[PDB]
Order: sequence, then C-alpha cells, then structure tokens
Amino acid sequence: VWKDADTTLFCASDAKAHETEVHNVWATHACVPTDPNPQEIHLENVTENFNMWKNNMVEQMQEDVISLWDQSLQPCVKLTGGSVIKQACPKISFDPIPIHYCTPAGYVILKCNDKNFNGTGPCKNVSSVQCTHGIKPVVSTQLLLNGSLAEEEIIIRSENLTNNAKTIIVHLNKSVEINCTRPSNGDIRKAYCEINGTKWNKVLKQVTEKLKEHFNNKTIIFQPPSGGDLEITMHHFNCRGEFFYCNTTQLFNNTCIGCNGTITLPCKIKQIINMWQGTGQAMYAPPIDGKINCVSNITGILLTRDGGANNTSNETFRPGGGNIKDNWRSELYKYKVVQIE
Amino acid sequence: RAHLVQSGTAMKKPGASVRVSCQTSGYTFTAHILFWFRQAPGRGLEWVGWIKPQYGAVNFGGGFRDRVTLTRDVYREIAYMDIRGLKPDDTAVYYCARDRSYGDSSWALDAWGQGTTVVVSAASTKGPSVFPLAPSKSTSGGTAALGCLVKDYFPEPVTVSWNSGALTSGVHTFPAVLQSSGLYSLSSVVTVPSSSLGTQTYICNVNHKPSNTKVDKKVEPKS
Amino acid sequence: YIHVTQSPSSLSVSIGDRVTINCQTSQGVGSDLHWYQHKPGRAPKLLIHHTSSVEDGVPSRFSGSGFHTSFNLTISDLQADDIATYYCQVLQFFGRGSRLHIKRTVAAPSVFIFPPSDEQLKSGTASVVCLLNNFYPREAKVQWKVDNALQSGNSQESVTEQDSKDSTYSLSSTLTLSKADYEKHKVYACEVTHQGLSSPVTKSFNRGEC
Ligand SMILES: *[C@@H]1O[C@H](CO)[C@@H](O)[C@H](O)[C@H]1NC(C)=O
Ligand SMILES: *[C@@H]1O[C@H](CO)[C@@H](O)[C@H](O)[C@H]1NC(C)=O
Ligand SMILES: *[C@@H]1O[C@H](CO)[C@@H](O)[C@H](O)[C@H]1NC(C)=O
Ligand SMILES: *[C@@H]1O[C@H](CO)[C@@H](O)[C@H](O)[C@H]1NC(C)=O
Ligand SMILES: *[C@@H]1O[C@H](CO)[C@@H](O)[C@H](O)[C@H]1NC(C)=O
Ligand SMILES: *[C@@H]1O[C@H](CO)[C@@H](O)[C@H](O)[C@H]1NC(C)=O
Ligand SMILES: *[C@@H]1O[C@H](CO)[C@@H](O)[C@H](O)[C@H]1NC(C)=O
Ligand SMILES: *[C@@H]1O[C@H](CO)[C@@H](O)[C@H](O)[C@H]1NC(C)=O
Ligand SMILES: *[C@@H]1O[C@H](CO)[C@@H](O)[C@H](O)[C@H]1NC(C)=O
Ligand SMILES: *[C@@H]1O[C@H](CO)[C@@H](O)[C@H](O)[C@H]1NC(C)=O
Ligand SMILES: *[C@@H]1O[C@H](CO)[C@@H](O)[C@H](O)[C@H]1NC(C)=O
Repeated sequence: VWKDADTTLFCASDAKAHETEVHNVWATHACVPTDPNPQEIHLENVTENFNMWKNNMVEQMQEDVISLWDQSLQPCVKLTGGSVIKQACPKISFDPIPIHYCTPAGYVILKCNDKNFNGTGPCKNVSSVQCTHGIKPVVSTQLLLNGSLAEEEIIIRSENLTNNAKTIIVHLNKSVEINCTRPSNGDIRKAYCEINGTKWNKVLKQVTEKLKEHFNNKTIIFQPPSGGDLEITMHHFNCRGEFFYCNTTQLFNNTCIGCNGTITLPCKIKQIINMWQGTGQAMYAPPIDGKINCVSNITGILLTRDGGANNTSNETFRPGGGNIKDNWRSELYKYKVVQIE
Repeated sequence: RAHLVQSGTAMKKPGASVRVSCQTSGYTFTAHILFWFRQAPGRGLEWVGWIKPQYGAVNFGGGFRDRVTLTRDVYREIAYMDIRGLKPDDTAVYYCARDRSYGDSSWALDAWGQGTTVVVSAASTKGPSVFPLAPSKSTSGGTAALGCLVKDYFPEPVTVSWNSGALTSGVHTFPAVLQSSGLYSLSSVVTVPSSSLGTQTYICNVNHKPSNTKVDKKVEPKS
Repeated sequence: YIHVTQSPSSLSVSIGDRVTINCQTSQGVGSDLHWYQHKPGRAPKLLIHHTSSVEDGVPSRFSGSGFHTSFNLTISDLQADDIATYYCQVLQFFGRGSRLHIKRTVAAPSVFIFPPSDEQLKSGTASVVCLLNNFYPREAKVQWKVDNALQSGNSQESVTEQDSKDSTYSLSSTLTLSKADYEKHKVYACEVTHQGLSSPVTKSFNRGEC
C-alpha cells in the first residue's frame, strides 16, 4: 500500500518578499506559500517504524541551510582548497524563520504522534501529512535553541546509548530562556548570557533522573568538553549575524544539582570562525554598533557520553554538538517519507 | 583509496611523553572518525579513544583521558596522539584506524595505519656482547648445529645474518627475550652438516643500529 | 562492558580446508559484528562488517553469519594467505582472537646443548643454551638439570614462528647462572619431552671435559 522511500522535497514558508532579512530572501525564491488550512489524516490501526537517525529528510534540510548560509553569510576571507578568497562582507539582517517541508506528488509524510516516542522504534499512533511543522534552521552547538518541546516527559534520544560515539539529544519539555547581550556601552567583543539558575538547575536535575532511567540508576556526572575547537568547547550560535561563543561550564555545575540565582556566562563575539558547513575558517567584520541581544529558548541539549568502560558506578556526560545534522534530527524525528502504491 | 601512515617507533624513559602522528589521504578527512587503539605484546587490541576531525571532538577509554590528548590538522589531514607520563605498561603498538562510515559511526575500521611501536623503559641504550655457541660429539638428527648468543642490549631490534647473507637455509633467529635487567637477548642458530665443520667457516653478522654496534663473530669448534 | 570470547583460541588447519570460527558476546549484539585479520608486524585488515557484509576486495571465499550472541567467520577453500589471527569486534571491544597455523604430521625435536663460552665466563655470568630444532606440535617441556638439581625460574625460553616451508617450530632455552655458581657444579643437562618421542631426551655435558 506504501513503502519507505526517499525523494526530493520542497519547502513552504510565510516569508515576506519585501524583507531584507536573509532567511526571508532565501525562502522567497526557494519555498512556496504555506497551505492556508491543511489537514492530516489519522491512520487507523497502523503501526509504523521510524528511525530519526537514518532519515533522508535531515540530509535535504542540511543542503538548504548550507545554501542559505553560503548565499547570505559570505565572509571577508575564506579558505577554499588552498587559495585565499577575498570578497565583500556587508552586515546582514539575520533572524531564522520557520520552514515547512512538503512531499511531492505520489508521496506523503507519516507523522508519529506518540507522546513519548524516542525517534527509533515502532509508533502506534500515526498520521499522514502533506508538510511538516515550521522548523527554524537554528545553527547551534551544545544547546538546541528555539526548537519544539516534548509534549510530556523529557526524552533521551540516541540511535544507541551503548555506542559512546553516538550523539545524545536531550529533548526538554519546558524551555529555559537564555538571554545573550553585547551591550552598547572597552572590548567590543565581550558579551554574556544570563540564565535563570533556579529554573535551569531544576531542569538539569530532571535530566539526570531521566538518564538514570537509561543507565541502571548509576550516578550521572556532567563535565566540560575535554578538547576540540572553540565551536564545541563552547556554546556556539549566530545572533543578528554575529557569531557568539559562550562558556557553559557554569550550566553543568554538579554541586547545584541537588546555588540558584542568575547565571551569567562569559561570551565573546568572534570574527574568525571554523565553518560548520564544511572546511576552512571564515573571517567576518567586527560587530555592529549598538545593543546586540538575543533571547532564545533552550529546548534541548546535545551530550556525548564518556567511554569510561562502564566498570565504574558513575557515568559522565559532556556537552557535544558540531554535527549540525543533529539539530535538524531533533526536529524531524517524528517524520518520514513514504511512497504511495 | 583511504590510506593512513603513522610515525616511526619511539624510545622513551619513564615519565616522558610521546607524540604519535597519523597522516591520512585518499578520502574526505572530516567525514570519517579516526580511532586510536593499542596492542601490548601478547594482549588483545585495547581502545584508547577517537576524534571527530570536523571540530576535534574526542572520547577516551578507561583511564586514557587523564594522559592522552587527541588533536588533528584538518588542512594537512593528519591526526595526533600525545601521551604524557609514560609508564612501562604503556609499551605497545599504537594503531590509527578510520571508520568506514561516511559521517556516522559504525566502529568498522576499514583503513589502518601500519602501527607505531612505543617502548617505555628506564634502560639506557647499550650495545650487545656476542658470544659463540660452539658445535659439540657428532650429533645425529641428520646434521650438527651452531649459533651466536647476542646478550644484553637495548633497545630492539638487532639484525643477525650468517656469512654476510649467503647461508639462508636452516637459519633460525629466535625472537628477543627481555631480562629482568631491562636488557634484551636472543640467539641465532643454524644446522650445518657434521662434515662441513672442518672446512667451511661459519660467521654470524650482528647489527644493532641504536648503539651503532656491528660484530662479525666466527663460530668454530673448541679443541 | 561487552566481553568478547573467540573459540577455538588456537586451531590446527590444512590448506584447502573449510574453516569456521566462532565469536560470542556478553549481551545481545544484533548484527553490527565486525571481523578482522591480523598478521604479526602488519596492520589489521577489515574482512566483514555487520556480520555478513564482506568488504570490497576481500576474496569471495570469506563469509560471515550469526546473530544476537554467536557469530561465525567461515572460509571455504583455505589458502596460504588465510593463515593469521582473526579478531571479532563490537564497538570498542575487540576479541582476543583465534590464530590459525598449518597442520603437519608429528615431528620429533632435534636437541642440542651448548655450554657457556670461556669469553662469557669472564663477564661473571654463564649462559647455558638448549636448542630444540624443528618439531611439531608447538608444545614441549624443557627441564634444566644441574647435578640432578632441577632449575626453575632461572631460564628463559624463546620459540620461532611456524616455519613457512616445513611448518615446524624451533625453541631455545637459556639457563643463566653466575660465574662462581656455574663452576661449583659439574653436570649440566636439559631434558626434552615432546609428543613425537617415546621417552624424554637428556642432552648433557660435563664442566671441564671434552
Ligand atoms: C494520537 O495522535 C493524534 C493526532 O493525530 C492525537 O490527537 C491523539 O491525542 C493521539 N493519541 C491517541 C490516543 O489517539
Ligand atoms: C519560547 O517559549 C515560550 C514559552 O515559554 C513561547 O511563548 C515562545 O514563543 C518561544 N519562543 C521561541 C522562539 O521558541
Ligand atoms: C517534564 O518531564 C519530567 C520527567 O522527565 C516531569 O517530571 C515534568 O513534570 C515534566 N514537565 C512538564 C511541564 O510536563
Ligand atoms: C526507543 O524505543 C524503542 C521501543 O521501546 C526501543 O527499542 C529503543 O531501544 C529505544 N531507544 C532509545 C535510545 O531509547
Ligand atoms: C536580557 O538582559 C538585559 C540586560 O542583560 C535586560 O535589559 C533585558 O531586559 C533582558 N531580557 C529579558 C527578556 O529578560
Ligand atoms: C526563575 O525561575 C524560578 C523557578 O521557575 C521562578 O520562580 C523565578 O521567577 C524565575 N526568575 C525570574 C522570572 O526572574
Ligand atoms: C570556562 O571558564 C572556566 C572558568 O573560568 C575555565 O576554566 C574554562 O577553561 C573555560 N572554558 C573554555 C572553553 O575556555
Ligand atoms: C559551582 O557552584 C559553586 C557555588 O555553590 C561555585 O562555588 C563553583 O565555583 C561552581 N563551579 C565552577 C564555577 O566550576
Ligand atoms: C530565537 O527566537 C527569538 C524570537 O524569534 C529571536 O529573538 C532569537 O534571535 C532566536 N535565537 C536564535 C539563536 O536565532
Ligand atoms: C561456528 O564455528 C564453530 C567453530 O568452533 C563450529 O563448531 C560451529 O559449528 C560453527 N557454526 C555455528 C553456528 O556455531
Ligand atoms: C546497541 O549496540 C550494542 C552493540 O551492538 C547492542 O548490544 C545493544 O543491544 C544496542 N542497543 C540497542 C537499543 O539497539
């Protein structure tokens, strides 16, 4: 009647053709208008298998964001192969908008509506949709920002928890606001993010008890990344076209998980960055004048589990990320493409 | 296509540190995890850690995080492993291997480096002293036997040939043995016809490059 | 932790034979089981990944099967290039391995004994060597007797790899003694016990004799 299949999708958005904002410009030419009033069909007595970690929809979204970032976030200096590439690097208007992903004729998307579906396994409550929900192509590491939330309990996602090389997506059920600001009035690159410590330490405690559920009640420990580039050893994200790097050591303070005020994380705006799209560093212009500010919802955490042989009663976790495909996985997990026959 | 080449063998004292490097080629360097394993003599492969070259994310096995640093050069497409506070039990062959999976992780390692032998010992370099193993009585078994005794040397290896390489048949050079003194020792023997002991002269050529010690020893019956 | 056990640890094999080796797991593993070939001094080589997917370039005679906690590596029409150790792997857990060695008929060891050279005896130490040349199987006992006093803990043994041509082994046993200690005793023998012998063999010499 139908079968799992991979096909070329098309996007839909409510982009405004009159906006200078780069996401709106990209979606104006790339996407079609949103369906005025769609309608999903619940599939009765149907159990379908989903695998968020082998979902072709993730690949296509990755191509879009790479395309969006290369058409509108071009740097002053870039390392293509072995040559240096000079070019203009004007400041842009940058604010991600939601993008819907739709199937062409002869195909359809199946949607897993199981409240606590972990992404890999069977799903007893399935429906078919013409398009997905509006996903914002938010590029970040360590913390997943401005995403959707789990409808009930926190969810631990991983193709396999035994494999310490597999990223862990902690899907939160209650956002924790992060308020990052580069003030108007010394060093024009100094910034900081403020986070509600009372709220964060409580959410982080509920994350430990959910991890205990998956690791034989072993003690859960959080540590800062052991090494790697600044884009993964720190919370890396883009705000108003500026690239922020924030020290998150205070967000994983083990003593405060069972200390609860305003956590001010040291941040820095960097002009020289290691591109997530592929290879090479990129150099941009210094930050814009004025008060640069971004308030985002922390809706998920990216974790890498230590391979401590499991002989110890502990289990250390460190904020991961870097593979931006994981960010799209956290939003496309409930979807999959099938072909009609 | 994929091919990994590692650095040469290391001789380190206790407490010192070492850097093993792994040059890659023939594939997209950042789309494949690189693992590091080691194999001590007699034991099985032991996992040290891995590194995702895209941004250099790392992970380690039991106890290796405290002494091992894993980095890479995405442009030169070369991975590094720095071990600090070397202990004698760190002696092993360290391997560099790549994941066959493009992007994801499967732990199926289809490309491997030739390996890097690292020895951790407090024994200072020293050349061997060679003693003869004079052939005995006319032995049966169809032939006689003689050899050389290469005793007390560090580090490995030592090359032993016979008659400048003309005598290859029936030559047995035994693997080296580690003595409690920290020095190595071996022997090279060869069975020769009992009647050729009077005419033919047998010579073992010993060569120990680490100490620049060459020795040509004539093995002859003692009357 | 996923303990990996492979059996048989050692295996006697003959050219052209069908061979099959087993790998077992502490826990259900599914199918991401990987097989490797490793020869001394070289780097391991991927033969089969995920149980039954043979890597490109591997001879078609290699095969894989199994599931859950039991997996088999099978080779049909064995050849001289298939002699080596074989590791199975899941995640970071490699198995100890299963080594293949060509099987031949029994071969008695030619035994020889070498007294210390007078040059070494001036160094304060004396090395007495017992040579067991060309034999099969690999196992064998070597007892050092000094005036009928059995020596233990003061001898080191070394065995060569299986010879590529005659398929036999060879061994050395080095009895290290002090100069003064060596002089005080007269008779020095090494008793050899091997499958291809009817009774032990005691090659010996006497100090200060010819
Ligand atoms: C199943 O999914 C639908 C959405 O299609 C949702 O309305 C419903 O609450 C879910 N649960 C059940 C038991 O139907
Ligand atoms: C953040 O979460 C709040 C709910 O507390 C919601 O009202 C708001 O729209 C969310 N914003 C984003 C960008 O996700
Ligand atoms: C979120 O999930 C946790 C369990 O993981 C639960 O205790 C908590 O009540 C949930 N929060 C909400 C707002 O549903
Ligand atoms: C997800 O749920 C399925 C069904 O219970 C289970 O087979 C699988 O192991 C789970 N995976 C994770 C990472 O929780
Ligand atoms: C974010 O922080 C700035 C100062 O750091 C403050 O003026 C602003 O009101 C904050 N925004 C929110 C939504 O709390
Ligand atoms: C921080 O979080 C706590 C617990 O949710 C809340 O009571 C407090 O009002 C928050 N702080 C604010 C909103 O400034
Ligand atoms: C974060 O701050 C702590 C304390 O100030 C420091 O030890 C750590 O190195 C910082 N992290 C990074 C990635 O620099
Ligand atoms: C964790 O919080 C405590 C406050 O109870 C603080 O003293 C300590 O420095 C914090 N850890 C860090 C900053 O690494
Ligand atoms: C998240 O959404 C808010 C509201 O739309 C926006 O102000 C903020 O810049 C977004 N965060 C990121 C990292 O794009
Ligand atoms: C696997 O190999 C072993 C070798 O010991 C053999 O006994 C067994 O029959 C083979 N097949 C299975 C299914 O175990
Ligand atoms: C994860 O992989 C390991 C090793 O293949 C296996 O033992 C375990 O059952 C797997 N877990 C899941 C949930 O598939």
